[PDB]
Amino acid sequence: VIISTVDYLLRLQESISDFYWYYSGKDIIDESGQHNFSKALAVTKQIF
Amino acid sequence: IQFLRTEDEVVLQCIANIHKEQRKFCLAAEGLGNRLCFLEPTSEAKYVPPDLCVCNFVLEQSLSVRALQEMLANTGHRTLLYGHAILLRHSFSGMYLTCLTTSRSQTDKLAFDVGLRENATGEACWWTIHPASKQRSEGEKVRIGDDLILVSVSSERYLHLSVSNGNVQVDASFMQTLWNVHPTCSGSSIEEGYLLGGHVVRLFHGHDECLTIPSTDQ
Amino acid sequence: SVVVKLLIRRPECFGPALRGEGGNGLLAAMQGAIKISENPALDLPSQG
Amino acid sequence: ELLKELLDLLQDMVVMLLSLLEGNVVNGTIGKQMVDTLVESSTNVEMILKFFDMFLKLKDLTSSDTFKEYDPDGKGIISKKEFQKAMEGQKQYTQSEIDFLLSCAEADENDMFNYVDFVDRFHEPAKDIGFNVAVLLTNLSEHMP
Amino acid sequence: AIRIRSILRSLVPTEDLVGIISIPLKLPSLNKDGSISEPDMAANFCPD
Repeated sequence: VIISTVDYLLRLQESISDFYWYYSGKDIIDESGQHNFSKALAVTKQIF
Repeated sequence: IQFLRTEDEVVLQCIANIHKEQRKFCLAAEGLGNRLCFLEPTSEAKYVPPDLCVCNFVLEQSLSVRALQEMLANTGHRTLLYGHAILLRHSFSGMYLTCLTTSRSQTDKLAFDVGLRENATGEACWWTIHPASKQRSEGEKVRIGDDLILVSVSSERYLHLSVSNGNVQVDASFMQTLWNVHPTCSGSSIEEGYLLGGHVVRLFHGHDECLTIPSTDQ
Repeated sequence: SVVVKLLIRRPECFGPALRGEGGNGLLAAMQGAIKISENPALDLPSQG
Repeated sequence: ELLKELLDLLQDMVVMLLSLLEGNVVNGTIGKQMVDTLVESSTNVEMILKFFDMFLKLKDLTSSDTFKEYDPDGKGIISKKEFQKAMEGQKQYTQSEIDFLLSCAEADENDMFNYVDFVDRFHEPAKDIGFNVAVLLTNLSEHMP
Repeated sequence: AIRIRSILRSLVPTEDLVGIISIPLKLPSLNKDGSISEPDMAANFCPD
């Protein structure tokens, strides 16, 4: 189960990196981006 | 290590089944006079020496796809991952491997030429690495000895081996071909003063004499 | 973009004309189809 | 709020990395792998450390006597030009750091802001998380001598 | 968009399109006896 948790953590980290690279070149972040970022950070906090 | 990193000198090797015998070839190109790529045979190295001077490429960058898009819109050592876009620089000429818009294949009308270009501009020089089977997956580290699939970013075409009546060529096609990436020199070691393979040397006898021939003209 | 990517990843969707390395071409395919339509043996099944 | 959530996630990750080093011997394998991981991402580690260092120096540089002379009223509201001159006078920040600090401060049409709220917003998370980072670095230093 | 348009240009050359547009059609005519000879539109090359 530990390795499965690590695997999901790696997939989630890759998705968060993709989201950051989407938002890297923009000055501001809109409400949808903040909402999805908050959801992803909550899931990552639970996994940690 | 068992993983490919950047600033590493590698060769790209492929296998073609000709006359019920497997023959190994390496991707090669010259700098001056002819910028197009060819395949140097390396199976019969015991009888005829291969010319691996022109087969060496250096892994410059191994960016992600979104990172590549951001870098192209804006304009040290990291392990290569599946699904990443890499930049290949010819070790001898200093040029970059580029999917060319010109074509010369009579068999395949949809194939493009692959060659060398002086500058690394645009999507035409970046190649995405993909696994050959289900044993690997995207985001995994590329291991030494794996079979890779190289896809052009600009044209969405595989780097492909074409066999025609015994003739062997390389082009950017819509059919895939597996490539082996054998490292020739790891970039972690930066020691100097010691004899490495593929070095060009002078063999001095004492302090003034050296090994020579009378004339270059044959 | 998704449809174009999926079509070029499986070029057999393009038909025998645009398969590459053996495909005659679009105009040659249309002329061959006109020749097929001119021949009743190829256009239609055998009588009986 | 997004920055608060990101900083909480960072503290959770550092707590997990400290729990990995639990009962680690001198020259152990997990310490070697953690040192390799931190060396591999040393640029981002340096960026995080510079962030923490700047916002930990900010507390002591806004309580000195020179900054108290820069705001003799003691109300706690200062302008951007006075803050720039004060942080240039302390001779601890570089130009990039003071430009970043001025960018992080929210002004108004009067070009004035309450620096107490600014320092209390950016200093307490730094003091909470940089301690765990320092504990991690001290643990790795003492067990990989 | 440039990549997709380049792929679509590499798929179909202009010569094939101009050649297909230049293909002559078979159209109904008036017979010498005064009858109308309409060819079969379900078996012929059509303007559509």
